[PDB]
Amino acid sequence: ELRVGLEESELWLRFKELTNEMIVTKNGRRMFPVLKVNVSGLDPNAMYSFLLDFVAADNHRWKYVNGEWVPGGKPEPQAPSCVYIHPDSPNFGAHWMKAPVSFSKVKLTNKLNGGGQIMLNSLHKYEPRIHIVRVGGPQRMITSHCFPETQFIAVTAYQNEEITALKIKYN
Ligand SMILES: CN(C(=O)[C@H]1CC1(C)C)c1cccnc1
Repeated sequence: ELRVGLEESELWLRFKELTNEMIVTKNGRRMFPVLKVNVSGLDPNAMYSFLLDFVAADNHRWKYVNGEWVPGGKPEPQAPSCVYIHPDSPNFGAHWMKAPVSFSKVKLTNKLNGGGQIMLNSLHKYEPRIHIVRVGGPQRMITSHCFPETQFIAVTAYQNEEITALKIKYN
């Protein structure tokens, strides 16, 4: 059975207990912490591409009101985010299983942009998700996995200084 684990869940959970925030910029900002995934149970010899996307966890706009995040009352449907291809893709199962798959080069933006960067809506909550796509073979297959521990709200600047302090402490 294909197994997907989050690396450094210890640390993600500290961020999650505070409500995590990720900066978005017009040019695109890399994530901290970085999503790193442990994968076992692939065919060492089969070909796979890793995809990362961000699910809108709810349909609301969030605001930091008197030291607390609180959702708006006017939900709107959220169009799905674009997919980021891990730059090691396509690659053999052995490649993906020899070390945690690290999405260190994805950039989060608030503006529709050339290529690479993934556009999110500021003040929406997101749940990172990967797709593992078996390619080249006769039988295409997709395995998907969400990471609730890695949920964050997209922000143009940090609101909760406890997040700011954790970000620096651990970078
Ligand atoms: C890098 N790459 C893939 O891994 C393809 C299997 C996909 C569809 C996810 C690719 C290459 C050119 C154009 N699109 C996607």
